[PDB]
This record gives sequence, C-alpha cells and structure tokens, in this order.
Amino acid sequence: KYRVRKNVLHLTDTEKRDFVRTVLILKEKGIYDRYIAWHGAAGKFHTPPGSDRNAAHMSSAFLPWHREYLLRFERDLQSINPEVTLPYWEWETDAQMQDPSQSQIWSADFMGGNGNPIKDFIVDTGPFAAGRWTTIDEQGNPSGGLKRNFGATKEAPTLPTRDDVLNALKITQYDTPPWDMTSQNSFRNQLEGFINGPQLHNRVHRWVGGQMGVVPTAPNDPVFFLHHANVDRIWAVWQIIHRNQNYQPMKNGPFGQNFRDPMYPWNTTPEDVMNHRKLGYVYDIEL
Amino acid sequence: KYRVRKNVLHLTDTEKRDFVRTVLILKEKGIYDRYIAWHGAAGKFHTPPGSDRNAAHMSSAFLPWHREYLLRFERDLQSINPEVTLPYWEWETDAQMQDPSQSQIWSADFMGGNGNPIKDFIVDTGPFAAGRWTTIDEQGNPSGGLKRNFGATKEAPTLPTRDDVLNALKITQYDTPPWDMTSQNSFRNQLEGFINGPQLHNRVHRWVGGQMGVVPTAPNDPVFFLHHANVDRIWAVWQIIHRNQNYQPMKNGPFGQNFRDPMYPWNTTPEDVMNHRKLGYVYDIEL
Ligand SMILES: O=C(c1ccc([N+](=O)[O-])cc1[N+](=O)[O-])N1CCN(Cc2ccc(F)cc2)CC1
Ligand SMILES: [Cu+2]
Ligand SMILES: [Cu+2]
Ligand SMILES: [Cu+2]
Ligand SMILES: [Cu+2]
Repeated sequence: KYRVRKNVLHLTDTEKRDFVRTVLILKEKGIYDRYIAWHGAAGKFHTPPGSDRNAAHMSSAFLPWHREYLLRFERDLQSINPEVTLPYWEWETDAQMQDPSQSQIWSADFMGGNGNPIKDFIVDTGPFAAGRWTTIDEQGNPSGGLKRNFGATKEAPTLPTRDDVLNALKITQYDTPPWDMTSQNSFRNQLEGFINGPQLHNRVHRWVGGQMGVVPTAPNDPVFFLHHANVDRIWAVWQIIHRNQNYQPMKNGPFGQNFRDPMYPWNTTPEDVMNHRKLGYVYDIEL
Repeated sequence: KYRVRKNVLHLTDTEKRDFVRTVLILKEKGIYDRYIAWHGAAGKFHTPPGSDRNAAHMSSAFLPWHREYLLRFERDLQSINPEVTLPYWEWETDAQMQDPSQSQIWSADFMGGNGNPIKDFIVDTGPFAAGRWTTIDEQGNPSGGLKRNFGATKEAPTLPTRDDVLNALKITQYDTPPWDMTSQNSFRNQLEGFINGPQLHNRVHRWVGGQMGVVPTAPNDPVFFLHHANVDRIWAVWQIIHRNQNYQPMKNGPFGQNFRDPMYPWNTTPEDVMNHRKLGYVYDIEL
C-alpha cells in the first residue's frame, strides 16, 4: 500500500527516464529474459493436458498469474532502483482518439512508435528499437528485433473503450464453469476478452501487433507490462466493487486453477495474490 | 543428514511399492507434469540467447540445477508419504552385468522392463506401462505411451562402467571455460558426458532410449529421477573427496551459470544447493 503505481500519462520526464533505464538494465543482466521464458512456458503448460486451458491463459488463473508475474517483475526493478514502480497503460482512454498511435506512451523517450512498413514492421524508434533491444523467438532463440503494427487487423481495428471496461465491471461472478474460453457471465473471461472476442485484453494484444500479437513472444515488448498493469488495475477495481465476491473455482476445478493451487511455473497460489494491497502496492486512482 | 537416499538394489519390496505408489499419486494430482514442464522449459532457456548452453544442460549449472530439481521432487513425494525417499540407480554396477535389462530395477514391481519391438517399443510391463501411465510430447501435448529400447544405439550400446565414474572422480576442476559441451578437464562436462561422448550421464539417456533418449521428454520415464539421483550422488562423492573445491564459474560466466545466479525456472542459485547435507538429505553410502 506504500508503492504507488501511476498512469503512464501521469508520469514525469524523470520518471519515464528512470523506468526505461531500469528495464534496459534488467535486460542487460539477463533477468528480463526469464520473464519472457516464464510466460512462454506457462502458455504451453495445459491444465489438464489435452485441454485448451493453460497456467496463464484461457482459464481462471489468468488474472492471478499475471498479477504474480508483474509483482516479481516490479521487485526486480526496485532491486536496481527502489524508487521505480510499474506504470500502467490506460488504453481505454487512448481509444477515445481516432488514432491512438498519437498517444504519449509511443513517444521516442518511452516505448517508441509504430513499426516500419519498410522493415517488415520492425520498430526503429525509441529505446527498444532494433539495435538497442534484442528479442527472442518462440523457441528461445534471437529473432532480430521488436515489431509493431497498430490496428492492421480486421478482428481488432480499434482499442477497447471505457464503456467496454465499465460493462465488464458489471459482472458479478469472477468466473464460471467450465473455467475456460466459453465461460459465460464471467468477469475473468470478459476481461480476458473471449466473449465475442477479441475484446479488452485480447484486443489490445491484437491491436499492437508484432510480438504482442502472439502469446509466447508478447513480453518481448516492454509495453506488455504496462498493458497488464492496466488489466491488473481493472481487476483490482472489480475486487473493490464486489468486495463480497471472491475467486473461482475454490475447488473441483482443474489443477492449477483452484484457489489454493500452485500456479506454474511457480508455487504461488491465487490466494497469495488475491489482495494487491497485501502485496505492497496500490494504484494511483485508489488515492 | 537424516533422509537417506538408498540404492535401488538395497530397497525392500515394500519400499519399491511405496515409491511407485507415491509417484502415481503425484501423477494423478497433476504435480508430476510440473516437473516434465520445468525440465523442458529449462532446456529452451539459453544462457545467453544464441549459444548452445541452456539453464539445465551443456553448461556449468547442469549439476546444481538437477539437484534442486530432485530436491523439489523428493519434497513433493514426502507430502504424500514422509517415509518415501528418492532412490538412485547405480547403473555403473548394472554395467558389470551380462544383461543389464535383467536388473531388478526393471522388474514389474518397480520400473517395468524393456519395450516391445512388436508395439514400436512401447513398455507393456510394470506400473508405468501403456494404459496405466500417460506421457506428453515436446510441446506439452499428450503422446502415446512410455517407450524404451535398451542399447539399440551404436553410440551407446553399453552402460557406463565404474572405471568411467572413477576416472571422472579424478578430475580436479569442477568446470572450465567456455563452460559448455567442449569444456576440457572439467568434472561437470565429464560427468555430463560430452568428453568423447556419449559417456556417463548422456550415455545412460541414449542407452535407455524412448522418451529418455530425448531431453525435453526424458522425465516422462520415472527412471529419469533414479538416474539423476545417481548423478547427484557421484557429484556428492566428488564434493566429499574434493572438499576444498567449489563451483565454477564463480563469476564472469553466462548469466544463469555463475555461483550466485538464479537457475531458471527458479530463484534457486547453485550455492543454495552446493551442500547436499545442508539440504537435509544423505546417500546411504555416506553411512
Ligand atoms: O489475439 C488474441 C486471441 C484472440 C482470440 C483467441 N481465440 O479465440 O483462441 C485467441 C487469442 N490468443 O492469441 O490467445 N490474443 C492476443 C495475443 N495474446 C497473447 C498474450 C496474451 C496475454 C499475455 F499476457 C501475453 C500474450 C493472447 C490473446
Ligand atoms: Cu500472458
Ligand atoms: Cu496479455
Ligand atoms: Cu535434464
Ligand atoms: Cu539427464
């Protein structure tokens, strides 16, 4: 509750400079690659084997998994600089624009801009451009740099709207059986974006394009953490609103999806991260 | 120093039966799959990206990684049954036999025998035969059944001998630059088996064949843990003989390979597992 997580647009020049630097330091030390691998490993860990659910996606563990994912990442950031916290990308407001690519987040001093159509949509601006930022493929091998391609998809030509977020907050149940892609009246599945998908979370990924468009390689783009910090923020809001609601399933769900099951690749359970304030951080809007 | 890890041949019928049962329970609960996944994930985590080294193999972290791997596995076993400890397969003694496939470890009450050449070398004996034991492929997706094919390879027609083990114990340096499969005068690289390979560890894998012949799917066969318990024992013996020696490199090696680097996919460092007795276990021969 002492660490404040701010909106990217509400950041100071010095703050944006310290975050980027810290990320570059984590990358240089080899720590950043662990998060790309963790995410890719979880996406291939099905619960149970044979089903389309995995440890991190298309299931109830989606939200607590990524919350633990961000928590570990933020702790690594502060090991370098204790004053640095993980910002979030409030994409629902950027959607109000006719061209979200003009947002301050895509400036050369933070995340960098859109991909270059002359270089197969390779990002050539910002601190994460090809030449300063190395990317790895689905196999853990070097891939030749970051790619982006804003709204060039038919399924996701736009970013999710504030109404879309608000409509998701209307849901009462955290999740519903069979705890997967087809869960109805489920806040989790709604926020993830499979209900008339791609929506919300899934839509943001498809909108950015490049590595962000594919599960095993999405964390290659630093904006991935800013995006999921917003998803985590939206979840935290839901938990505040429906304070009487709790996680599901509590039991009788697939192993790795229940309230007290370890989340691969970790031993962390959804219960351990159910209360974000207990984790030692808070979002600016809560103040 | 209280948990004793015994030789498979020195196990009682009741012991061999309780170990198998505990493994089957871990499989049913979905915990076993986490170890297959952990092992596969580490094999694709290169240190650094681009090199042929990975977090668990072909590098200095090879021995401490698998020790942590076995340690975690053993603790999960005891969560089910506190009387169960991880046995080890003294294959160097089985090599003295005139038919290693007739060893008691391959009996129907423990691991089961060789595969069936009429069923594509599927294993049809023991508690881990097709129909009672499900396996997954390199992608984390379900496969047919456990397979074995003893010494049908030209590179590894035999099991490694005591002479090979002793010769490996003669090495003074734990590891040498460039810390990989080509490292010379290295105990790690020697025990792993890249020196005039396949030898020792690598040879055992290729000798067993089937899933054990391929790294990402090797843990599908329960004998994987018995095999690596012997490897951990040999290392423990080496550490006992060479008590003044330590891990290498201490620093300036690839990230994930140094003495105090976290070993993907965990936060555990080689130092955390450098002393097997401090971990709370001991091998029977140390008594
Ligand atoms: O575009 C989609 C989408 C849309 C529809 C379906 N579907 O119906 O199967 C499946 C997917 N998908 O890729 O999972 N997505 C965008 C990419 N994204 C990858 C991703 C998601 C969450 C992360 F933290 C990291 C990466 C995952 C979801
Ligand atoms: Cu994800
Ligand atoms: Cu995502
Ligand atoms: Cu291994
Ligand atoms: Cu091995």
